[PDB]
Amino acid sequence: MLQPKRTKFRKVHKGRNTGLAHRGSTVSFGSIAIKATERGRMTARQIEAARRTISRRIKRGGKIFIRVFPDKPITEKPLEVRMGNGKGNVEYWVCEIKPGKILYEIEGVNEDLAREAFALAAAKLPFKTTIVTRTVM
Amino acid sequence: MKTIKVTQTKSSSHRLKNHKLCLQGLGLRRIGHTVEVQDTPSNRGMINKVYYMVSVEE
Amino acid sequence: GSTKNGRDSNPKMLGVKVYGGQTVTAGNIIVRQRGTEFHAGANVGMGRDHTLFATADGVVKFEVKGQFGRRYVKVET
Amino acid sequence: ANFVLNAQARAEDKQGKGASRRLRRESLVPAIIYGGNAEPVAVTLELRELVKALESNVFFEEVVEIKVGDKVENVKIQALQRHPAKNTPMHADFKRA
Amino acid sequence: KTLSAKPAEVQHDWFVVDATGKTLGRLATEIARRLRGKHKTSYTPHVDTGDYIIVINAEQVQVTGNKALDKKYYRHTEFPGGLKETNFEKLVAHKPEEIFERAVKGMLPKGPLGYAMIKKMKVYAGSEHPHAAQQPQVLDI
Amino acid sequence: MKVQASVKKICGSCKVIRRNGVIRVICSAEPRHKQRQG
RNA sequence: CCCCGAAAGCUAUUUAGGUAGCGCCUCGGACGAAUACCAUAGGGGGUAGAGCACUGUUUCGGCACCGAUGCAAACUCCGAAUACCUAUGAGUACUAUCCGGGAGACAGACUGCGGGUGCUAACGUCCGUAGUCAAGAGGAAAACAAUCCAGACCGCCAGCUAAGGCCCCAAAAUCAUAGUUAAGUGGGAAACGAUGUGGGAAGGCAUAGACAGCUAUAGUCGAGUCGGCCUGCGCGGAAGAUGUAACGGG
Ligand SMILES: [Zn+2]
Repeated sequence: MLQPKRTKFRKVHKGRNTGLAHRGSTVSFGSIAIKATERGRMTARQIEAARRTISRRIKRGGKIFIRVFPDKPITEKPLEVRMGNGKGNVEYWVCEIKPGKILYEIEGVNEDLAREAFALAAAKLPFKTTIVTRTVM
Repeated sequence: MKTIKVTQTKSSSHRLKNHKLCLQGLGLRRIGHTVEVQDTPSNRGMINKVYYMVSVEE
Repeated sequence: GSTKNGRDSNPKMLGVKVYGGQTVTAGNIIVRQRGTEFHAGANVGMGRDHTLFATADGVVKFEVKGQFGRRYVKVET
Repeated sequence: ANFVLNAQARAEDKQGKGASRRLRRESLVPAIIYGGNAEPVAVTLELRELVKALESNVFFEEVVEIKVGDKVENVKIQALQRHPAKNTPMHADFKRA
Repeated sequence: KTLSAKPAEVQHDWFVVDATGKTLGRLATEIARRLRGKHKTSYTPHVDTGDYIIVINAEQVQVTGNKALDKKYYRHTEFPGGLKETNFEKLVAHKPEEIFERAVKGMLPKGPLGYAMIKKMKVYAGSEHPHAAQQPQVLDI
Repeated sequence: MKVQASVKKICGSCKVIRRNGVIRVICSAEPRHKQRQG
């Protein structure tokens, strides 16, 4: 599970997820890529599982570029505990996802095999996705 | 001086305070009441601020 | 358990008191600031706590001047 | 010669966020043409025709003629704004050639 | 000055309607109108001013879609677990008068006046009726 | 019969049909490929 | 009988369901536009957004450094709309200010918006901001304080409208035009599966005979067909105990 090596603060506010991903929506490290189309959260375990699924089916014959990092800590209260007495304890890390954000790029693999790998990976994610290819403009 | 007619077409019970004051400053006191007002930017400002509940005849 | 946080200081009410275009008399405080966010110009005095005040009757004005880009506040008689 | 895009004048009343959204609903893409010796010109192009041009690779490295009325403007594609999610074109810049 | 109709002055007239090939609900609405008396200028809510209606060929009424197989009639005996169910085809085969009575009473007012009003509808399966002595007139509705 | 939510064609001997509003997959040779959606 | 008409906040308290000062109500007196709405003119900002130039963190390449790439309540090279202060002015409104007599109140609730906490749970809890109830009837939502329309001085067997509606229960179109749906969908429930149907922009193939079958790549057969994308409506996914009971009913 990817996690930051160090951080300034252990716990962060909940916040809100709105708007679009104007940055990071372009293919820059490969020819074919998978792109989210609805907003949500993506966890470290989901990142690893999708990466494993893609790598297995591509047979480790090309490069996989991961452009999502779970930098946001999330807390949870113990269990059988009443409200109050301070914020809960960090339990896992996530990455906020806005529509149009690219998740995985594939380089050096046949287009059909890459599309099939992305189709396998999409079954593990909690949001809709599509496939995009590099374009001049 | 050119002039215009303003008619109130909705209730002001639950509107905002400044919108109520705009109606009062125009002189509209109830639904259906029609008032005659000089056409100046000062009055047009209140009319535009309360456009959604008034009708203007020019 | 128990949280080890839960403390804060009382408010201080810092900020600007007189804006540009306003008339002031000698002694009126114009800006309350922890540091030198604004610098005194003509007819404006600086206190030990960096408070800016008027030293003459007139009208307040704000400007940007100098090589450092320092913001200045002055009074025009 | 290969790329001849039809266009229409886009006046002031057709500019702004609301007018742009109305045009895109009507299936039109606003675009701007700028270059030396002449002032900027705002035009509106058809989405189908722009997409068909986009599929071609040479369209990015060749000159193209935009026709509005009897006027003809010879230009080259400079910028292309795309919807981050759907990827549909939304706006275009054209440098006079 | 606005006067109410007098029950002693009300005149009930007799009409006969054939239901072959007609739609149940659209016939029932008209039947309810005429039974209540909404078609007479002397209409009064608290007084019965309607007309006697005789339905013939009741078994030939029709419904659209798959309601012949899908429309469900329920009744409950107040004993535990006593819910009985049937469908339109079986019911129209067995007791079509029940079909018409349900349809009309569902639209008629609920109370003593409604109970009295629904008594002026006579439903018969065959093409014949026993009320020749009343000399009904043919009504196309 | 395999009763399941997602019904697909496995081999080239399979056919997808609608019967009385029910999706069914029927295979000519292999009888185990019989699926129904539900 | 007539007139006006709150609050459930801040500060302090062996204080937390008490009390006191201020804030909010009422009455009297002294004053008079000195007040408010809007327009115009001047003025500060560091939030929304955006960004990597500081702080921290993140990925890929080439020699602690360089190029590209991404993130932040306690980061900032930037940066609104609103809100706030002052000045001049038209119109419409008895406004603003001071002194004094009398209080009540200091357990609030729901809803929309910006947020902490919680599980982006609770008719949950804690702030800021606006409406309503509290202290407010009437019409609509089946019944339904906090939703929508609307503010009840008294009487009328008079007329026009708002929200919402016009087949019957039950007032008003079984109104008019052009389409869609076959599921009673309308009138509960997602990832996902398939293609029922309407529309849209493209693409492949054909009487030198395309497409499915069938007889020895050929040919009797013959004028359309093969496959993908977007889009409107619709199908399955769909199990609980009292009696149809997930259109108020027909
Ligand atoms: Zn099979």
